[PDB]
Amino acid sequence: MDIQMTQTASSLSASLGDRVTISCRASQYINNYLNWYQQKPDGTVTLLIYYTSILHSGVPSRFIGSGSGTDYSLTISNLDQEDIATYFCQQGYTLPLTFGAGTKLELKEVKLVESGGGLVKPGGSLKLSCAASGFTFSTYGMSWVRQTPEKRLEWVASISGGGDTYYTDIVKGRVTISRDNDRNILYLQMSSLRSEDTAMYHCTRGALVRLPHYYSMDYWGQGTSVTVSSL
Repeated sequence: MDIQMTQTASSLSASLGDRVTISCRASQYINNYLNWYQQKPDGTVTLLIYYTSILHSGVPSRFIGSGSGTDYSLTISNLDQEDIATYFCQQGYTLPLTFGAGTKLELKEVKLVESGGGLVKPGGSLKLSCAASGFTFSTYGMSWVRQTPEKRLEWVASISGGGDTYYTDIVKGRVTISRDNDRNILYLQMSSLRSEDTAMYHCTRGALVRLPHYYSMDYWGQGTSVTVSSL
């Protein structure tokens, strides 16, 4: 069964300079294959920590990731204005990749550009594009990740450099991930869209962490919006 990631708190209140720890629990063993992401108030998502404790480039040592088994934590010391954001944990141990619901913090070269979103009625269709630059697009795995209006992150699909495809169950047979390695574009053709497919759709780059199938999503595009409504 799917691994459920639980962030018990949805927001934590603190003062500048404080130390705060965000908890994240996995419903089963994930072999420390835990990633942390940061979403600024304007919606920008970046990779913060991967493999439980390894910092992404550009992330200061004020962020400490820790844990094992099913209990993991993100400790931020000397809280700064730039840390006011939402933090998501994500297991990369088995498919489907699953995210926690996020915990907000409140006070007391690589380019990815999405397009093709829009408004459709149920049963409609769209095709999303993701233009990549600043790296060798053909050697990297790529994914689509959507954020619902409830702010939940849901992995949609992944594609290897060679073209192998993987989907989350609820979109199988209704979306198709594909890539053009000459023009460096990632695609997602959507069909028979349902109201619950309404979300902001991000394309992400998969960086290999550990063989054979452990990846982090080290770079995120700004996203393109899909709205499916009967009105």
